[PDB]
Amino acid sequence: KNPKSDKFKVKRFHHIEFWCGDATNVARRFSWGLGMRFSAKSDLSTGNMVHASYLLTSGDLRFLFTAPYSPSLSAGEIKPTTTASIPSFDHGSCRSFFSSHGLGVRAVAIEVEDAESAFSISVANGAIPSSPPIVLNEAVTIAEVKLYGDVVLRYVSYKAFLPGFERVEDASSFPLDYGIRRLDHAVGNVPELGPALTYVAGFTGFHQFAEESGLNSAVLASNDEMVLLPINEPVHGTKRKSQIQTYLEHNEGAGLQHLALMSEDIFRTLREMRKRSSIGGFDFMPSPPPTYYQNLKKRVGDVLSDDQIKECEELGILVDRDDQGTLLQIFTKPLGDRPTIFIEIIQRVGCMMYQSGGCGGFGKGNFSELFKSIEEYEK
Amino acid sequence: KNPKSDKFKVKRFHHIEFWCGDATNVARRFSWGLGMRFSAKSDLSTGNMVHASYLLTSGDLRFLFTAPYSPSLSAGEIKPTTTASIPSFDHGSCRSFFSSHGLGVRAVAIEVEDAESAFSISVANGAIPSSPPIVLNEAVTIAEVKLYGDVVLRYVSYKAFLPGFERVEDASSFPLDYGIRRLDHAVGNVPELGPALTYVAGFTGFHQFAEESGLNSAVLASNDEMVLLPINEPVHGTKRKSQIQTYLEHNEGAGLQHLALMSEDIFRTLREMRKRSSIGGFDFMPSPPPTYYQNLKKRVGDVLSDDQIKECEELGILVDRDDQGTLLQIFTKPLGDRPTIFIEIIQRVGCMMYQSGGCGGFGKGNFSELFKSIEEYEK
Ligand SMILES: Cc1cc2c(=O)n(-c3ccc(F)cc3)c(=O)n(C)c2cc1C(=O)C1=C(O)CCCC1=O
Ligand SMILES: Cc1cc2c(=O)n(-c3ccc(F)cc3)c(=O)n(C)c2cc1C(=O)C1=C(O)CCCC1=O
Ligand SMILES: [Co+2]
Ligand SMILES: [Co+2]
Repeated sequence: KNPKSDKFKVKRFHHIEFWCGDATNVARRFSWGLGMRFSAKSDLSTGNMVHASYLLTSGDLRFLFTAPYSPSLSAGEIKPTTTASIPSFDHGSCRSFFSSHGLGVRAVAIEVEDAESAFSISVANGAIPSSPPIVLNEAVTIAEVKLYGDVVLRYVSYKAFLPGFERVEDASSFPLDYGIRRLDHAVGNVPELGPALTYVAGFTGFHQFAEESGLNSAVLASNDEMVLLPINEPVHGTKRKSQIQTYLEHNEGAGLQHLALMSEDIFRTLREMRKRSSIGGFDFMPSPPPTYYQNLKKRVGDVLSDDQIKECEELGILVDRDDQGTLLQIFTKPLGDRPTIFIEIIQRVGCMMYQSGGCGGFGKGNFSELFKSIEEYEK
Repeated sequence: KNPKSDKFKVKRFHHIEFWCGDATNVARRFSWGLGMRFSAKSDLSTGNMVHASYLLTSGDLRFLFTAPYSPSLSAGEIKPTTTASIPSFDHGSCRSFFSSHGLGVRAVAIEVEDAESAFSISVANGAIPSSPPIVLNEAVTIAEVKLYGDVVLRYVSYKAFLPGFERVEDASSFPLDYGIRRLDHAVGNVPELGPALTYVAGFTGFHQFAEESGLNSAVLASNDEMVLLPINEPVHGTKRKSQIQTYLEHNEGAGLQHLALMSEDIFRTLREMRKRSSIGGFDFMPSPPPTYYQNLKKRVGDVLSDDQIKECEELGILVDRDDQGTLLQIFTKPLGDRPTIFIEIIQRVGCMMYQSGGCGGFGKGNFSELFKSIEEYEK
């Protein structure tokens, strides 16, 4: 059931912003590890005396990495005279965020028809304002409201990346590409799911998307179900400690848990990322036992050939299936020092009309399947 | 003239410690960019609830990257009960360092015969204590005194990496190597060179090493001149703004300016690093005009073949010459967001007896040679 109750016009995911202590080193690591090109910058070289911001792109996926400079460089400025290209930036907020959470997502940005209205309607419907709407060079409007923890939902709208960002030199811009194409979903961890759901669905009008693991969760979705925002809470007293609870302890509270990036060819993406795991890229979760792949034929054998199923086994890919489509997925190890944020790589097969959002779900059944497999392997 | 006045027995450079906000991402970037292997770790997986520390090695070069966890993880601990593997670590000092300076070197560590005596003699001769000597598992003693700004000189001594560090899994440890072999010199920037020299030479007994640019500098050296510690100060009012002054402004004061890493084959090192500049590695300074290489034959043509001189031209290598030997050198762009710390790659040819320290100097003459070349090119 989809009541299409969005209180304002939402388009797609626009970008994800990481708050860092050094944006250069994180962005270069992410670029090599994920195969994303350097596409725009705003920093001292572009006249920004406030923050350094570097944008990586792959397909429609946009990752932004921002860190503060010394406040001394901009001590003479006032908000009207700021050289910051993202006017919601604040030195103190950014330093406080990174010392509290470490490396993590500050902003989940969605493109909307009108960011001023989206902000107004949101706040009128209970959203906690974070940064009021501001118009950038009469071209782009940006506004922010609180989402969960210290994460904000950022609204972006264009009359016709951002003003004040320059295209970097293509000599500096090597055309890496491992097949990642867009952001599929962005997941939050909270201590209590009920209040978090009521709050976010309350101000967006997003609807609940049709669905012994250590969590309960629910998925909020926009009208066409292309903006997908799941939220998790821990379940306590399960002998095996909830991953959600471990997140909350190491992150100092609620925050973004994982980003799921859609690949146009998950096999090529994972070959390319795994080649780089030990030379600056990303590590992946432990592979499941071969039993899991020995039971895969009896479940998705009509969707994937036996060549592709053993190709899943080499790479550690998981497969799950809803009633409309099939989901191929895998998880990275945490992206930084803390066991908090990680990345999921996915590919969806089915639900063609274009592909409808959420085709195959989010891997729900792989919990019971992996537990059972573990037991079958030991035997 | 070498009076050999060291007030305690110094051996070699032992390691350089970077204080980061996220040690994982900086260490992975540095590993790929410089060709350094992951060799030891101390973090949650080794029981360290205080800081995450990752060691990279290439030849005898040891780069350590450390970041704090949430203080909440170790709130029950006291210094006697700490799980930190580096007992001088302090959450507040580290957060204050990185928010003040950004990514940079916290510790220049030298191996000494006896770290407790080195600390005592140093302090008795004017050094400002930073962390008193502490014995680690009856095996290693470590002590720290202030060097300049928020950089410390760390003394390390072994009765027979550090206790509490584990060797990482060789699956995780890819044997990268681009030819870097050891730390040659570590350079500080201060506002006033005189007081900085008097202070450091005062407590070490290091002696001044035999020597319109925007700086004055001087080099302190241990008895055998293998530990080399140059220091720079700005010269003001030169039309072209002093790089030392730009450093001091963006770094919020004194600190480490550059690390010079010796390569056993600078041509292979720079080929390998330049291949990776645009895919997560390090960028290099702008190349000099071909005029500079057109004047190189008339200066070092007896040391390098005309094939090797044009090989310098491809790679942007600089060449300078003292009276004892020749110096091949090149500089990276700054390592992080701020125009502060950078790296120099070097190779020294001459002064064999082993190679004596400082053979060829530090590139003194390349200042006038590059200015003149610039003028000859324009013509
Ligand atoms: C957060 C998460 C954890 C696991 C997980 O922990 N395991 C898992 C691994 C290893 C074992 F041994 C057992 C279970 C999984 O298989 N999957 C498929 C998982 C999927 C997700 C996930 O992507 C997600 C949610 O579940 C609810 C909100 C929507 C969403 O995006
Ligand atoms: C800090 C530094 C700057 C430059 C420099 O700025 N230039 C330079 C580039 C480009 C132009 F256009 C003009 C000069 C150089 O050539 N060299 C060779 C340089 C060498 C050093 C250096 O390594 C050093 C010192 O000079 C004194 C203390 C010992 C030490 O290690
Ligand atoms: Co997911
Ligand atoms: Co140097």
